[PDB]
Amino acid sequence: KHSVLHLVPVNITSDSDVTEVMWQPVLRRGRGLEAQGDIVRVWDTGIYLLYSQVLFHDVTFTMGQVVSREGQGRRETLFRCIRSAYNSCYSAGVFHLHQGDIITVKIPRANAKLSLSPHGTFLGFVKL
Amino acid sequence: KHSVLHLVPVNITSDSDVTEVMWQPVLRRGRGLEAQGDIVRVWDTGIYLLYSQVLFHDVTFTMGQVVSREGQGRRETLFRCIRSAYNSCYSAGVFHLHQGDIITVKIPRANAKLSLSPHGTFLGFVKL
Amino acid sequence: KHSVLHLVPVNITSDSDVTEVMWQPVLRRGRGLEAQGDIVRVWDTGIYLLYSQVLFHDVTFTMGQVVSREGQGRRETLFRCIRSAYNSCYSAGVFHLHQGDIITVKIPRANAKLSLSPHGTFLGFVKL
Ligand code: NI
Repeated sequence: KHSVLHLVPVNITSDSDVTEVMWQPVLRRGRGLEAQGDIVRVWDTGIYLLYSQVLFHDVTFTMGQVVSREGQGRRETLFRCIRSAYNSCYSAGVFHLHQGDIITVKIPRANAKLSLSPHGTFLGFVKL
Repeated sequence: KHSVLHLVPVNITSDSDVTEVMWQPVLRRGRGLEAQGDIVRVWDTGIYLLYSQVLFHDVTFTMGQVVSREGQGRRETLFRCIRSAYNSCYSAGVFHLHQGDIITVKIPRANAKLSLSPHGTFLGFVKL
Repeated sequence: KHSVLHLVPVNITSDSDVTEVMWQPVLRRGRGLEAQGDIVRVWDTGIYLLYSQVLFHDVTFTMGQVVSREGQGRRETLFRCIRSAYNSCYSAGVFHLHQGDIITVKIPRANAKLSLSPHGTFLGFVKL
């Protein structure tokens, strides 16, 4: 029976020129993944479907979300979503994640206006 | 072996200031879900991947789709898709659905111009 | 244990008024699917989740991706993604694929400017 994790915002954090989300579980089955604030640690090695929506509010020229992993201190962008007030940006893919990996959802602009609403912005996992 | 349901439009319905789709199955395996017109009833409790695309045609200021569930008469928005002629809006997530739940895909504007085409607009389920 | 395939660009091909991608595997488990250049052959009949992102660069009026299958020489559009410089377009669905089927990701404009970057443009499969 599939291990799953669906995360929703609690607050939006930002000197570093990026903006992140503190995540909180609303659905969790199995336990090879743990949200710890603005990241999600991977504890069980496997292949995962990973999906991310971000609902943007800014009037900025360009914005989007960047989903990455960092293993032995050397980061990789898994996927990203990009779009030129209110606008959601969805992307997802399937990826080999290892124990020790950290997963992030960053936005490369500082102080980005995003929806905290759980049906607008959310991150999720299905172990396959 | 995974239970799945992929639904495609048959017609577009609208006094209530919303617009809905009458859905029809093109792929179905297993049987804990049943489309009944503009809704999909849930009969088998479980965790489901749920995905929704809507191809919009309107020149309106803002539009998008709103995917919700109603159990004991108290609705919850699971996720939504939003964008500022021809434009598709995709979103998806994983959610705990219970038997008795009704699933809807509504658009909060009246008489919304949407594609009926099965490759533009579609709703789907994978029991996990 | 689920069979999966995640493909990323190697080059972008185009007299025919369309543009395609030559794909390359970065994740592969099981073996009922094979990328052969700009297509992916299906060898194991089954139900698959199929997802496609394309990151566009053009300043064109309209563009998007068209994911189709061809069995006995008679093509069907499974799904498509559409949007009116830098912009990603994501869609996905679940579909019954048969052995012998060819899967394509085409863009109906000639010489389309797309990102080759693996985190911007990508095609993927999960056998269910
Ligand atoms: Ni399974």
